[PDB]
Amino acid sequence: SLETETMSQDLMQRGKAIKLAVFDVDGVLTDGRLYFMEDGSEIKTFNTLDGQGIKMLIASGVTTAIISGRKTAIVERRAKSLGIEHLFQGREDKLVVLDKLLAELQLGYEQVAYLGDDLPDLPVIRRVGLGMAVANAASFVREHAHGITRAQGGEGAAREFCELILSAQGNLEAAHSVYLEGH
Amino acid sequence: QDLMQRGKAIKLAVFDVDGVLTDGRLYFMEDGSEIKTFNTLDGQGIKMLIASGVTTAIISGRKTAIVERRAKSLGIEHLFQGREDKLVVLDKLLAELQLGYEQVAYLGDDLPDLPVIRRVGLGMAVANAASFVREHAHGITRAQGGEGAAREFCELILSAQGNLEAAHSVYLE
Amino acid sequence: SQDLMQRGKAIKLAVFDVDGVLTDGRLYFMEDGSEIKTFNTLDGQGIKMLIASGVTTAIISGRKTAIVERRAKSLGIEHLFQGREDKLVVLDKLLAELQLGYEQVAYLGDDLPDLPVIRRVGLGMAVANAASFVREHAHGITRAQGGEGAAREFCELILSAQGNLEAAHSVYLEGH
Amino acid sequence: SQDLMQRGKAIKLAVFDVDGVLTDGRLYFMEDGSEIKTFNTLDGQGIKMLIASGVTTAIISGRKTAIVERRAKSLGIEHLFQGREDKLVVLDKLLAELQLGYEQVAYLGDDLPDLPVIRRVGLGMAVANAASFVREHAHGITRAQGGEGAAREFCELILSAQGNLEAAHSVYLE
Ligand SMILES: [Cl-]
Ligand SMILES: [Cl-]
Ligand SMILES: [Cl-]
Ligand SMILES: [Cl-]
Repeated sequence: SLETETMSQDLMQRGKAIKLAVFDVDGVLTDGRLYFMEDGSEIKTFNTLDGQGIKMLIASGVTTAIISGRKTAIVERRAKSLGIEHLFQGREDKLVVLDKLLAELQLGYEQVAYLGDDLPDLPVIRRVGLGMAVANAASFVREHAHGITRAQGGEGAAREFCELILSAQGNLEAAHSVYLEGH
Repeated sequence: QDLMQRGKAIKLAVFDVDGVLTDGRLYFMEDGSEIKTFNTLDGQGIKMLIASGVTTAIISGRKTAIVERRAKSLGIEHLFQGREDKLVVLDKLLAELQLGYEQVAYLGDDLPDLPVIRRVGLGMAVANAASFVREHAHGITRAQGGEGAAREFCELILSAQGNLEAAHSVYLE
Repeated sequence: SQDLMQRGKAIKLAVFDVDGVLTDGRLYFMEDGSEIKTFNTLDGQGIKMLIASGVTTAIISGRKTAIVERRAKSLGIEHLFQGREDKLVVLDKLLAELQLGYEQVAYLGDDLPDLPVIRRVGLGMAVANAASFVREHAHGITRAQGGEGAAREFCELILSAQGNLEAAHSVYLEGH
Repeated sequence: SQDLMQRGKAIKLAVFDVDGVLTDGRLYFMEDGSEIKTFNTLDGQGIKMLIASGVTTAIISGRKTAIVERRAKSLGIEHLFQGREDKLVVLDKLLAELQLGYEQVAYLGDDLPDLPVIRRVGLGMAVANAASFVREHAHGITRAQGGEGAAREFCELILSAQGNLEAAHSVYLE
């Protein structure tokens, strides 16, 4: 993309050490809309481009996680399908959850990328190696992030984030060559 | 700045539902049951406004259990549905809270919101409100309804009252 | 513009297609085959105001669903025809019954099946994202897209043409 | 473009991906796992007119749902292949059966699994919001986004290339 080709020196550098990529759900994997039916059940919407991006990222050896303040079986099903290894729902204390996971995984903050959209993501965004916000994240989150995606949440922002990491790590060309003969 | 001045005095913030907390779309299934959409940025904003001590209400000409549940999840204190005459509802609530019109902010989107918008301290329209409503409002949000308009309104009041910094500090330690 | 205002004066019947005009043109299907449809609140208010001014309303759609019957009833739309591809035939029958001529009809459409009606009526308009061929042959095009207040815009155009919008707005300047 | 008009002349089979082409790329899931999908009215009309002009149609999707089976039947799409991410393998088998060649195929895609087909066929096109790498390597890109009339635009490009759009429009001006 033009985003991976014009990726800043800073984001390219920050992408090098990444071993773990973490996503919030609402506003990142979705457009931030919450659909409710009369019985109180929810409908959730995700984006076709993001699944492909996450799959390519995982294939490159980067493990993935979701930390969400909300909880629904829709997300559990979505994550399992994609191959996301670590899912934490119903947690607004995102930093507490992250710390426990990094201790288990033996990783430092610099080895973590995170893509968020609102205030509860901020304590994590400020501390990780690659802390990014989607294009329509709360402006206060955008101002304190290392980078912002061109795409909006739920419209390929996760895909863009995945490709930034792949590109930073020298792995995007190989991922593309699976699909383009003589690339 | 007129809007910031209007915001200082606010003690009650009032929202319409369809077109303000939602994008104005009404979803119906074949048996007539409804689906409605809200926005996560809005929820965070309303929670922060409420935590600052500004109380909140909804007044809507429609009625659905969907809205009752959403209001409770957000901690919206006062909910009135199925009400055509919004000024009548507001007047009664104001007597209960011992407030006047100047201490009320309202975020609306169509004609039945206008009798209220014109009379309160901070009467605002969403970006895609009916043009006649926008014409008569004190201000118009950049955001469309259901797309963070309510978040923007909440932050306007928080900021007018010197409370946005403290809301934000919770996340910056 | 001044031509649309002129064409609006004579209107006694306003007719809508459903999908792409009162909706954004998305068709929602569930696994079990049933549908979901989305309408817009600004449009509802518009249609109610147009009806109150004395202009009757109708829907002619090629699709058929009980969702549309319910919506039409909620809004006070008097004449409803679904599952009808031959829109000009439907309209001609209705016009003979209401004793109205083409010049007294306004129609808001979005695709080719609407074109024969759009070309014959007094105020034949297309929504902003109607098929371009339809937009090219309509008397006018709404600024709003289908399902996003295009019907409201169309209703306000007719109310305005007849000098009735001012009064409809006036109610909402007063208190109770 | 005159290049696209040229490529469109020989088309006898037009093939679509589903998600992101016939839809805006949103995947709706209810708590019980059942899905909802949205199609576009303008697209349905376009596909019906294409089929009427003599061009057969097909869908090849890496996902799989009865929703797509019903939508395909409603539009008269003859050849439907779901749950297939090896798209050239599917297409090769279909062409052998129909006795058609790559030069007679148009394909409208949105993401990487579509790219091998897009590169092989006579008219490989991407939707406006296709993955940028796919857009860069297609013959052409629709002005319209997926699920917002891109399929209609693609249908009309073929109809026009084959001198058939006027005649389709006529039914509506008599
Ligand atoms: Cl996916
Ligand atoms: Cl929320
Ligand atoms: Cl309505
Ligand atoms: Cl259709």
